[PDB]
Amino acid sequence: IQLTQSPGTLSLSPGERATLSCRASQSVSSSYLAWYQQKPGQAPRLLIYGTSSRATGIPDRFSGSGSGTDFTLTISRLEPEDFAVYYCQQYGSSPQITFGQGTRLEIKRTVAAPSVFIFPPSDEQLKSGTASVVCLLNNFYPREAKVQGNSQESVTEQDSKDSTYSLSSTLTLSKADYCEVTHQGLSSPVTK
Amino acid sequence: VQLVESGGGVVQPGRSLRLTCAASGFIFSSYGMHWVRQAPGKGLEWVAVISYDGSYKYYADSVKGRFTISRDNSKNTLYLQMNSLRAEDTAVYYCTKADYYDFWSGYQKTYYYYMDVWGKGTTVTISSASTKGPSVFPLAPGTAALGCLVKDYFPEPVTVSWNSGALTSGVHTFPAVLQSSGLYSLSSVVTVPSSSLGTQTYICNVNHKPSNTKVDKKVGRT
Amino acid sequence: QCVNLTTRTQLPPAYTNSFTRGVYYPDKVFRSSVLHSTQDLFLPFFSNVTWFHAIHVSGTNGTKRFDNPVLPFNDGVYFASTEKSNIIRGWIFGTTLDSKTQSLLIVNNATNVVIKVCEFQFCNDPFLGVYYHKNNKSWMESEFRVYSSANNCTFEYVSQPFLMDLEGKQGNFKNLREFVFKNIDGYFKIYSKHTPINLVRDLPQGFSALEPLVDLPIGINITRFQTLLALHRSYLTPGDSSSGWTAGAAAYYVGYLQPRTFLLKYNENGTITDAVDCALDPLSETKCTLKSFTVEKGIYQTSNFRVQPTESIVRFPNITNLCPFGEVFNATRFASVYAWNRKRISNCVADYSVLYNSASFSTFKCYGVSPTKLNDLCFTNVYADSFVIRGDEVRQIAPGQTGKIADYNYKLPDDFTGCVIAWNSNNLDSKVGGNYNYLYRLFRKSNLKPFERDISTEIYQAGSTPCNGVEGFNCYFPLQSYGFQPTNGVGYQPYRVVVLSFELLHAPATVCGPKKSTNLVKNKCVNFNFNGLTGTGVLTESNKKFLPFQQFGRDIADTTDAVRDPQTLEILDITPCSFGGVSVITPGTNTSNQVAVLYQDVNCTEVPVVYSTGSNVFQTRAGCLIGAEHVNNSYECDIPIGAGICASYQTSQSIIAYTM
Ligand SMILES: CCC1=C(C)C(Cc2[nH]c(Cc3[nH]c(CC4=NC(=O)C(C)=C4CC)c(C)c3CCC(=O)O)c(CCC(=O)O)c2C)=NC1=O
Ligand SMILES: *[C@@H]1O[C@H](CO)[C@@H](O)[C@H](O)[C@H]1NC(C)=O
Ligand SMILES: *[C@@H]1O[C@H](CO)[C@@H](O)[C@H](O)[C@H]1NC(C)=O
Ligand SMILES: *[C@@H]1O[C@H](CO)[C@@H](O)[C@H](O)[C@H]1NC(C)=O
Ligand SMILES: *[C@@H]1O[C@H](CO)[C@@H](O)[C@H](O)[C@H]1NC(C)=O
Ligand SMILES: *[C@@H]1O[C@H](CO)[C@@H](O)[C@H](O)[C@H]1NC(C)=O
Ligand SMILES: *[C@@H]1O[C@H](CO)[C@@H](O)[C@H](O)[C@H]1NC(C)=O
Ligand SMILES: *[C@@H]1O[C@H](CO)[C@@H](O)[C@H](O)[C@H]1NC(C)=O
Ligand SMILES: *[C@@H]1O[C@H](CO)[C@@H](O)[C@H](O)[C@H]1NC(C)=O
Repeated sequence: IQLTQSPGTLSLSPGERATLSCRASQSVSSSYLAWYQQKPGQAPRLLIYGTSSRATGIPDRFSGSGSGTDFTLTISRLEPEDFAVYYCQQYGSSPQITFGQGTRLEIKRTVAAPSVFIFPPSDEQLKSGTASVVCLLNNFYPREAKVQGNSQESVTEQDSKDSTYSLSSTLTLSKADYCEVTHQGLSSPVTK
Repeated sequence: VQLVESGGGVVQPGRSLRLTCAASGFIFSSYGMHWVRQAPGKGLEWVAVISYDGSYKYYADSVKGRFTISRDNSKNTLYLQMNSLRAEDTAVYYCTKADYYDFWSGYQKTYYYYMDVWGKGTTVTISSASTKGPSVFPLAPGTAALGCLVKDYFPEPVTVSWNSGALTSGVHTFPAVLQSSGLYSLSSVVTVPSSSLGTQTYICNVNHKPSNTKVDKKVGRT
Repeated sequence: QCVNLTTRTQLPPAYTNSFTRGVYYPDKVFRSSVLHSTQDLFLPFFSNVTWFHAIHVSGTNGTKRFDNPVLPFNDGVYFASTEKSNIIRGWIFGTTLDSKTQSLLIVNNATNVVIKVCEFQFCNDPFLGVYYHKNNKSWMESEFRVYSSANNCTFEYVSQPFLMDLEGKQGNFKNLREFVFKNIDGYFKIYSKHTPINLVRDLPQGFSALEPLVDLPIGINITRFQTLLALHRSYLTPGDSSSGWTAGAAAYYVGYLQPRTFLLKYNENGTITDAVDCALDPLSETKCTLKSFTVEKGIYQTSNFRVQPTESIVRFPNITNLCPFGEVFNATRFASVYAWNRKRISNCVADYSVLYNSASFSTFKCYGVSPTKLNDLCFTNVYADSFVIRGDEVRQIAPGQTGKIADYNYKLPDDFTGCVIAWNSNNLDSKVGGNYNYLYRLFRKSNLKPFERDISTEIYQAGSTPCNGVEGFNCYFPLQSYGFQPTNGVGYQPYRVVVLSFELLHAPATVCGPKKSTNLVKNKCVNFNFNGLTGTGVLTESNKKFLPFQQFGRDIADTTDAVRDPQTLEILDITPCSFGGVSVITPGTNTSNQVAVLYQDVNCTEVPVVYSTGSNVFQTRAGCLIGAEHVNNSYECDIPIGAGICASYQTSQSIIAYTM
């Protein structure tokens, strides 16, 4: 048995309703389900079991519904402590229980312009025998971007005070091997 | 009520390891136990189950017949043997207890099963690479950004700070990503006004506990 | 006809001791010189049984009793009569004892024995009456006042006629007449025994087993019974119909059957000459433990103790759907041996009894489970593998065997639990001109793992040059046709072969039976068999809250503690109804009757949770004793109790305990 989640990614502002969908590839009983949450670097915690009840010590905003193979988790109001990853789990149609895929429920705000910096490799780096090119982009939402013989990117977790994303692209090169930025907010390509 | 994990560390591909889980604050002879893992940047995944006494031990088909689960009720301790270890299992492991809400129906007994308490968990790293010291490199530069690149180190956790901890605004430390060689590397950057660069010094401090290395690197301007 | 008798006087109820009376033959099995243990409805030894007497005491307002009250029937009755003038004349059995229900009457009216099952309006004070005529000194039957009407009579037997002596006699009671009455599955079972006696009261101590008398097919409910007695009238009894009577001396005794386990001794002629009531006292417990009427000195802990169980409960998931085994075995066409056809059977109730009883199967051979035991064993998966092979190859379908068929067509594991059926198919699966619809794999480079189908068209290399997949020389196609003909020998005749594999997992029961479920009770010491797991104990509602899809939990000692019944999915807990393993210490029955009881791993403060409790208890680190008395003397060990404690029968004469 396996399940699927919807949407693949979610970005809403605080203080509005949130809806998540969990769909099954095989019929299960609607009293055999649960929903968990997980913030980064922290142990996951119980939120809902049975699609109709609540766990001890959790506010009312969490709720659930659905049956057959279609299940829905609902949040009335969103506060900063609801901003994490959510999982749907069946644990009664056993053995070999499976979990959900994983939804990021983040913040959306006004579009921002990335700050773009370029960094060639240091002289003493070439003295060591390695080479790298650092294409840095900072403070831009939304996070999707295409950055340009190999690439190695890194997307940091958002800061909860400005809701932005910092991205770095590392181009690895050897001792002897002798930047393109596109963005939704940008209406003109910027090149270094 | 809480639980603790132990036994995580560094293992070569093809060896065996024993993970241990302990509990405190509740009766240990009245509930079962689950082992659930999380891969880096992935969803959760079922691993193993053990009943209250040791008469029902199933496994996930992806690791069917590989891992072995065991427990000692007297010492309140849970052991997991990993045999035939593969390179895919680099992940985090959690040990949790099973619980259910009871409901009576017409000549029936309905159980709402779930898991309620989860430990902090333990990480497991699987790579044939050996230990290496951190290669710290400068990144010469309204506001301008400067940083330090840490290359060819192992294991995953490394500490980077700036101005001996006296600088915490604009600091961006990116999560490490493994490269082709199998060595984790990253870069840490700080943005400051350009005028302050020529008037204020800046240092990057790198702490690597497993190799016990402290490196203070100065970034010059080209 | 009905008359309410007067002039009875008041007297408190009386009781006596049944000694070892009331044993009866529980079956009709031919036996000689054997001991046999059986749990059946028996009268416990030394029971306080109720004593009833018909008399008329001399003197002014002398005690006058004519005892015919209503009594319960419960689970059966032991009845004993001490008679000289034949006052007890019979019984009536029923629930209402009126025309609203059927009732059984067994009455001897001085001319016939009458047994009738009919709707009777029985009198409130039913009785028979004999009249003594002074002038010719004759005792004649005169009154029959049992019932006022009888309608819808459903059973009637009247014995051959006789003329019974009705004289009121002098002296001591001269005949003892014992009966055991049971009502089982609509059948009224009567056992009886007749003995000459000479006594005024109580019952004789001599042992005598009651011989089954009659089995009446009447099918009526019985919860109460009444004794029918005969009174006397004469010139010495002036009065009306209610007061003009006297009572001839007679006594009877009522004891009650209950589920008890007895060890019965059958002699060389099959006569029950002695019996042991296992739960009377520890000595009987030892005798039943060792399966012997004589027990030698020593210490025994396996004797333990039993309050016994009360009833048995059988439970299975309620499934009535019939299995398609008949459809599979009666199919017209099957696959070949190299392509053995596999069907999965789940969610059904089984009927292997008719399959085993069928006489059309040439070979029906099973491993792991016997056909009789198969009905009571419960499975989770059934695998039916079907194919057809020649008759001589049928012997190769067996665990731990070799051969081309076993190696290359179908394998069985060395730990196979399952059974095989095969039967001749000469007419249906053979025809003239040859049959190319059934083939077999003859050539391949390795053996098969168990339960592995293969339909590969890999061309076998029989020479020294690869075929590369193309037919050539010394290059053999793996499959060959049997070419069955109806005129060949029996060894070449085709045979349908099917194997049933009973896959057992640790999972909810799926296909089991055929046996009807039974209502569940708790808080009672019962026998039970849940899903094929059998136990004796008390079932309680206790929670350990284990996993989904689990069936039983086990302790360190590897005994079941938790069970989940199918029809309720409830977490029942098992508790043993004993006080634990208790040890008996004896110096031998033929030497003495005193015994010692050691409660191992039991404090003397828990013992009260037949020696009822502690009266003079010595406590050692080995446990508590009640029979042994400490002395300061030290003597060589004779019976080692343990922990430095030794016991012997020594000086008075008693069992004593000492420490060297
Ligand atoms: C309760 C009524 C009853 C009566 C009345 C009797 C009387 C009776 N009954 C019998 C014999 C008898 N009567 C019976 C059965 C029987 N006669 C009854 O009137 C009733 C009731 C029964 C049993 C159901 C048997 C099996 C025998 C032969 C036993 C033997 O000899 O081992 C006699 C003549 C033999 C003797 O004196 O011992 C007499 C006088 N026996 C009873 O049971
Ligand atoms: C006998 O007594 C009962 C109860 O006292 C009564 O119902 C019945 O009618 C009486 N019968 C006769 C014949 O007196
Ligand atoms: C039989 O019952 C009487 C009445 O209570 C009682 O006194 C006596 O001890 C009992 N005897 C036995 C052997 O149970
Ligand atoms: C005894 O009962 C039988 C059967 O009812 C009957 O034929 C017979 O006459 C009765 N005997 C007397 C003395 O009435
Ligand atoms: C005795 O006399 C009575 C009354 O006349 C009679 O009924 C009975 O049959 C007589 N008995 C004998 C044995 O003749
Ligand atoms: C037998 O009992 C039934 C009770 O329903 C009754 O209807 C019927 O009339 C009875 N038989 C006779 C012969 O009265
Ligand atoms: C047993 O049967 C024999 C003859 O078969 C007989 O002589 C004997 O009296 C019977 N009883 C005993 C106790 O031997
Ligand atoms: C197969 O066919 C026979 C013949 O009609 C029939 O009696 C039987 O019930 C069927 N099933 C089995 C299992 O024999
Ligand atoms: C037996 O099965 C029927 C079919 O659904 C069900 O209604 C009934 O409750 C079952 N009996 C049990 C579970 O004891």
